[PDB]
Amino acid sequence: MGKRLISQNRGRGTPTYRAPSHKYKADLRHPRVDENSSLRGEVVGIEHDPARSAPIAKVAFENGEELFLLASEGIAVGNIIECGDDAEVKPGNIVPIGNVPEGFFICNVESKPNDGGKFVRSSGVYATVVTHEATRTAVSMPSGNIKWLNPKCRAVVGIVAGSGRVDRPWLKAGKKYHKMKTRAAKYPRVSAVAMNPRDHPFGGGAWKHPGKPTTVSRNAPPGRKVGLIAARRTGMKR
RNA sequence: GGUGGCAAUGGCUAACCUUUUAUCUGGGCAGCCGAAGCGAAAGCAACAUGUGCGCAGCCUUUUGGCGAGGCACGACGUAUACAAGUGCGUGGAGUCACCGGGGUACGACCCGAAGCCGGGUGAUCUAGGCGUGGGCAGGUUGAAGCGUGGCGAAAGCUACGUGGAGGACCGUAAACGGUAUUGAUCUGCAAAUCAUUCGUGUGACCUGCGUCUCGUAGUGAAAUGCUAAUCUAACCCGGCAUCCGCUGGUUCCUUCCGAAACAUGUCGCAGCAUGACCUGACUUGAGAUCGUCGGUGGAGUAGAGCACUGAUUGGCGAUUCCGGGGAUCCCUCGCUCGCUUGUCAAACUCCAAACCCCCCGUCAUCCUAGAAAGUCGGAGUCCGGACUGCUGGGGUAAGCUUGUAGUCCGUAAGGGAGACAACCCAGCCCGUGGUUAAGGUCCCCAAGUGUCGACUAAGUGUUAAUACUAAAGGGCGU
RNA sequence: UGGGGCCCCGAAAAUUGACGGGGCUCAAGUCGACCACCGAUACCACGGAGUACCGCAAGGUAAUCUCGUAGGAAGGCGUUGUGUUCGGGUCGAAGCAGGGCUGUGAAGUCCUGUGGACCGUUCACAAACGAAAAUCCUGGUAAUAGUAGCAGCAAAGCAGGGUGAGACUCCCUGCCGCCGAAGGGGCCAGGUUUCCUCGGCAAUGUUCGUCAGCCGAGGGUUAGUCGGUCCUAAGACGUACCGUAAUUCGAGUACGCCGAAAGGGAAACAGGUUAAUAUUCCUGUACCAUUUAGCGUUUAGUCUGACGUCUCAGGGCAAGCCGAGCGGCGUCGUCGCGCCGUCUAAGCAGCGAACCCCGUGGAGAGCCGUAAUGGCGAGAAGCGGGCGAAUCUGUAAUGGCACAAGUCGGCUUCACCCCGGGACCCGUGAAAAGGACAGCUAAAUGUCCGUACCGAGAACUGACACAGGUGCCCCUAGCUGAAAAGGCUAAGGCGUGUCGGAGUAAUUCAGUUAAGGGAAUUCGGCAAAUUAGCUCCGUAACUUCGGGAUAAGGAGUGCCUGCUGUGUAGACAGCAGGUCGCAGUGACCAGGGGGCUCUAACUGUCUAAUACCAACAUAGGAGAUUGCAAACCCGUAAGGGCUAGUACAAUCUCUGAAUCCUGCUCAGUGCAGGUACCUGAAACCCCGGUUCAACGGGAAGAAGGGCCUGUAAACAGCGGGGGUAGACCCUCUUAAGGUAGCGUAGUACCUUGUCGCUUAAUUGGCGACUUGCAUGAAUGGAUCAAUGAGAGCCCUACUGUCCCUAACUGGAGUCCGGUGAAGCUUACAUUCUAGUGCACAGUCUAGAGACCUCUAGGGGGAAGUGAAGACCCCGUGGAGCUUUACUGCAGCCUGUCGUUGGGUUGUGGUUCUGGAUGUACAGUGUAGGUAGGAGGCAUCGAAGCGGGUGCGCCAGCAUUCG
RNA sequence: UCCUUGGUGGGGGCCAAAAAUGACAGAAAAGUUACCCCGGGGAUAAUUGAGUCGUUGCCGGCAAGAGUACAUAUCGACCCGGCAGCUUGCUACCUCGAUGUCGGUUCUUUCCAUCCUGGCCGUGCAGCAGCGGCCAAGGGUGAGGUUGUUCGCCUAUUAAAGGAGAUCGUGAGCUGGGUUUAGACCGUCGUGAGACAGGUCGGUUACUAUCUACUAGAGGUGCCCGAGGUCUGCGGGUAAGCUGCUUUUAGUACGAGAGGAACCAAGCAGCGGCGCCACUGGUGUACCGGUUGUCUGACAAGGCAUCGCCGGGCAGCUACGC
Ligand SMILES: [K+]
Ligand SMILES: [K+]
Ligand SMILES: [K+]
Ligand SMILES: [K+]
Ligand SMILES: [K+]
Ligand SMILES: [Mg+2]
Ligand SMILES: [Mg+2]
Ligand SMILES: [Mg+2]
Ligand SMILES: [Mg+2]
Ligand SMILES: [Mg+2]
Ligand SMILES: [Mg+2]
Ligand SMILES: [Mg+2]
Ligand SMILES: [Mg+2]
Ligand SMILES: [Mg+2]
Ligand SMILES: [Mg+2]
Ligand SMILES: [Mg+2]
Ligand SMILES: [Mg+2]
Ligand SMILES: [Mg+2]
Ligand SMILES: [Mg+2]
Ligand SMILES: [Mg+2]
Ligand SMILES: [Mg+2]
Ligand SMILES: [Mg+2]
Ligand SMILES: [Mg+2]
Ligand SMILES: [Mg+2]
Ligand SMILES: [Mg+2]
Ligand SMILES: [Mg+2]
Ligand SMILES: [Mg+2]
Ligand SMILES: [Mg+2]
Ligand SMILES: [Mg+2]
Ligand SMILES: [Mg+2]
Repeated sequence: MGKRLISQNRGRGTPTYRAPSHKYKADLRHPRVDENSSLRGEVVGIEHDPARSAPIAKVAFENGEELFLLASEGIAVGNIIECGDDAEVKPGNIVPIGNVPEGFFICNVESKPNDGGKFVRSSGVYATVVTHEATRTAVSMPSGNIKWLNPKCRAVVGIVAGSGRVDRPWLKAGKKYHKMKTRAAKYPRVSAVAMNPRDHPFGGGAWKHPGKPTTVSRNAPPGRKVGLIAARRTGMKR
């Protein structure tokens, strides 16, 4: 058994690959709202989220529950966040995407209604509402894909705060090191061609090279799915 | 195999019972082997002796007779199914022991690895992740920002001060690291230390304690590094007395005999099997051939020769033929074929030995105190080496390599060569006396300063074989 | 002239050597012959042993018997026990040491001594039955050897006096030393009695020892306040649930519970006391918590606990320093200096800086602030108030002090306390207990565990009284000085980094110095030397504009006298004059510098114990997958990692900063998509077979494959020969044929390629050329400032690297006292030469030498010692790793069955009503299925007709609306 | 023939024929290891040693001829015969329970096939100087640049700057540049792991001497009236010297000139050897002085910092001196 790969080590769940969950502020999700209900809350603070490197808003709701929300750009302390099917479609409000006009920017979008918000959550990203239909509503993802969602899926109106985070180059291994201390990701990473053959499919050889094509089949088993996985194509576009 | 019991109307019992404490006595016929074979099977199913030779033994007129066992036939059962031949079997000897040998399987004469696998142990070291603490002498540089001021029509450009940034600089024997001396040390202070010299020293920093991640797993800024002095799969115990054709060892005496280092097959080439060769026993019963001489046969090697096959040298004579040289092919001529000359042959032969081989006779030797033959028990051995020949083959040669005959060493003393595995005498029980062998006789050193006839002037030489000994060539040296 | 013998020339090798040596000349050589002798275990003779065969035995025969490895065969000896026979022994068994005799021998027996209770023997039978060997095992014990070590990193002792049997070594005094930002002080983990006292010295202590962490005996640890205990952290554990064949196994969830002697945290101090404990005992003066009783009660949910890195202001203060008084000690050749002390806890009470807040105020052709950033009509300055620190003041003030003084001032202040500001983050820097906000008075209670001592050059760990590590973890006085560097000194700890003496060789470890030369040394400037602090002047190529940079290169520097400036001060900066030395950063400390290349951008990481590199990483660049019930990955499952995450995200790869760029090739392999057609298993279905099945075919046809398309920042590739001043048409092209660049390279075989600079001379370096054996673009190309314990070359400086060594210093060595190992070893051994021999001999052969013992010395030889060669081969020995090797197994893709139901239609017959609808030729009539080969109905029904209801040749059977 | 019996379908068997194992007396079968491990082997290679000598180095015989003529002053074809073992091969006898690699360095020694120095002979030798050969191994044979080199090239001296053997002498002497481990890069090869007889950067050199040998120093015993002194010399050893330059002979002999010697004589030098310390230089931790920092209160006198550092230096030792 030429040793297991880094991906298999991470799947094992060892401490080297686990997130420092105790360092994080909140499991960001929409407040739980019953069918045909609404809740209002006011923003009391804007805090740094170590798990995302983007601000989060602390919201005190009418029901006596205090919750951390994924902050949209422009959300300010003292703002009244409304969440409901009848809520005004305004930045920071959590409304169903069936009530959002075409061309509006949404974020923290539920995969299914009441899911808590799955898509469009990183700093600066946003989704655009494209079409409305009777049972489906379509949005353009930050990836460019068109996603057909239930119109009852809730989303906060606006874009995610923290835009331009990666415009500043790391410039230095130490800065990225400090970012990686709060993440599960292993830093730094050794290239596979630099490893021995017992440690990677690409390892070994008198000189550094994979020895086999780096595009691997989608059928390849664990310990073998390395390099370009099921690549449609390779190279820079001609 | 040796020794016994019983014996075709066979032998022996197993478990078990009888124990009155393992014995023992008496039972115990289940079963096994023998008693019928042949055939895949269905199936079918044989001599209580028909003949001959003949050992022992007995008889005998000493040459014969009878002749168990033995040998050779004949006959029969069955398969080959058609036949014909043949195979196997058939005229009652087995069975159970004791004491041995040997094969096979088991740890299998004893010890000797790396490994493979199971279940467990380990992160007091080290690597990485996390929690919570601690630390970084003293200096240097002087980013943005800010203040005031200069040069400008503006655009803008610019000085100083302030400021205190940076995986910034120097630097500590703080801490961490570990360059070079290839210094000390190298049975050390030390199973990695010491001195000097070095790198980092506000950061991807160093570090305490806590905590987590581990064996086909972990950890790794990746060297197969690290995971408790252990890492290209840790450690403990277990599988395990693993296995090996490979290495080492294997313990008292005498006596008798005494090899093979070879062939064929083998994933065979450091092994094994079968055979040759050694050893033991038995059966059988009259010849055998290591040697000679003569004869009947085989020769195709040596040598020789050119008659075949091919090579090979000139001279001489012809092919009015096939062809090289500058229109009557106007005339010049190489091969080709013969008669003489000169040479050859592993794979040429008109010839043709000496050795040798088969057979017959002969002498010789061995043999009833057991020829030849047969059956069975136990092996070792299949790394060889040498000398003398074979101009052995190959090779420039080789103390090379690979054959062959004889003989040796191996496994061979003693005597002699200076010593000498295998060269000479000699194969050797113990003791004594004698005479020789090889070799030697000036001394070392037993026996010749021996004899005759010559040679050598070079200390040549004083060297059987010899892996241990110099040639071609020359000399009015003698 | 030819043929012969012997000799000569031809004829050169390595330690001194070989006719065996001496030597030998009408021979002691050679040749031809001869004579006598010596000389084996051979041969002969005698005697003896065994063997083979024969013989009833007695014995007979052997010229034709007597070597022997592997090996076969026969007979014996011995050990221990059993059955059995017969014995011996305290008048002395076994065993042991030595000896006599017998036997070929294995062995047996006897004698002497020693020993003190058991031992044999016949015939048989057994076995844990015989040792010289296994780098055999266990024990014991040599040589080495009175040898190495008791030196190197901290060179430490001497005098006098004691104690004692004994004194370098134990005690005291003095002198001389060591550490003095650690070798002192405090304490964690760890140790576990080592602590203290007395008594000892066999061992331990690297010597001694009267000493001791050693030995023996006794003693020693006192808590409401110090810790643990309490809280929670990362993270464990338990129960339950669920999984698992099962569990002591497994993730998650729920509930609990643990997890910090360096995080959070209720509260105590000073002095004294012991031999050893002391915030613990005692004195004095305090404080906290709970329970109870009385006196009163919510403000309730907030705050606190509660937080990063860097930087800075203000205030305080332990330590430190200065002047005066007082009290001691030292010095006293002269002087009047130097040192020590001049004290004082918690608690209690009082004041309160900054920040913040409140009330006034009204500030701009601008004012107010700060070290700095700043602030302001959204209300500055100014003026009042509130809240609120460290610390300070008093009290505790009588305790300790030589009941000696004990009284004052000033300066500074880290490395500690308080307080406030600023900057940075793609990094955001814990939680919970507890506490505060309403408590006051009294009484009672405060259990449990630890507590000695070391905390390391002797108390831990590394086998050690170990130069390592743990821990330099946290602390540290004066001068110099930037300083916690280094040096010299306190306090404190030591002379135990536990052998001494002696002073005399070589050699050696580590240092000092060195004429003249100056890298000639060497692979190479390795090593050493040079420089060195601070101030000022001055500083190049190149550059990413940041730097290079301390570039380079120059000048100054001490002491004394008198001053100037800045500043609140501490101090800092500067000037003038005088002056000494070889030298003023005088010691200590403390860069040598420069030029041209290769390479990697850089800081960083690494082979713990031979590789600190150009390797790894890195930021940057690019590609790939995935919309989250995702991609990727772990698990047998239950369930998980990534993930408290969500495309400017995670994961998977490649390349490796910047700068200029990154060309052509999709034939092969890979990947992706498409699947027209081909291939493609099982099940279902159909056919045949089978009284049933097995079975043989057919149809249908998933994934996969063929096949087509895309894709190179996927793996990869980018070629041969000849006509033309070696370009250009063709080729060979079985995808294409090297673009930009670079080029003899870290790649270039030829090769020390050619030329130029560098040198006297350069297989060198650099530059150019380049026919590139075999360069080339993210298998990244070229290039590059800065950086580098990286690799080469050159210049300068420097030098013992060298010419060529010398002297000197300390430690070893040498010699003496004490202590005291280990490693090689079959034996013998004073060798040397040659030969021989398994061809590399101290031992063999022939010579030559050699009297023995001891000491010192460097290492010629002992093919010296260490290690069953790691190179090579062999083994039907392994291991890891690779793959289009063989064979499998996971994972994954897909068909079928089960889970698995209900409706709607579209596809096959399942099952059958109204008609028997059936008809070459002509029909009166439709075969009314083959037919009793002929024989029934009918006005109570049989037709020629409408689109002709079944149908059909607008005919005619069926009585039908007529 | 198929398990109680009969039958059917389907099986099993007997004899023969076909289908293949070519590694052909028959496994269904790819690599890699320098990260390697274990068992062995001198049964078998790298290295030293032995043998051999094709090859290598050095010669010889006959002399074909060339040499204005003339084989033999000089050169020496064809063929033929050798020596050495210093090149490379061949071989597998020794060694795999290890005989430590290359090159250099240091020190000692040997060979002669002689580079110089000494003596000779020939010449196509006037002299100078050559060319060829003979004897001769006493002495000498050096310094540098490149390269790890050996080898070779080059430089300037030099009388000349010979070659080879000693386990390719010499790692219990040194060094570690090269090769010959583990890391990494480039090129090439391979699908790959990995490889290369390319290149490149980096990469641990163990031991207390038992015996023997040698270098020196002692104690004995032998010899011997007892002792002492002075000698002798069997023997051992030596390189105790070797070699240049200049002057002179002499601008002479010789030679047409140009050029240009030799015997004898002198001095100096290089290297070597032995000794010495008046001189000179070094050292000189005796000693004297100056001075920095600090401590002992100051002065004075002292301690410490490498002898603190700096300057000077007698004796002694020493060479760079004699
Ligand atoms: K890994
Ligand atoms: K990487
Ligand atoms: K013929
Ligand atoms: K204590
Ligand atoms: K780049
Ligand atoms: Mg793999
Ligand atoms: Mg038939
Ligand atoms: Mg400034
Ligand atoms: Mg530094
Ligand atoms: Mg086991
Ligand atoms: Mg055998
Ligand atoms: Mg012949
Ligand atoms: Mg013979
Ligand atoms: Mg043998
Ligand atoms: Mg023999
Ligand atoms: Mg003999
Ligand atoms: Mg034998
Ligand atoms: Mg023994
Ligand atoms: Mg000190
Ligand atoms: Mg002692
Ligand atoms: Mg707890
Ligand atoms: Mg001493
Ligand atoms: Mg680097
Ligand atoms: Mg790299
Ligand atoms: Mg050089
Ligand atoms: Mg490209
Ligand atoms: Mg084999
Ligand atoms: Mg590797
Ligand atoms: Mg091995
Ligand atoms: Mg040596």
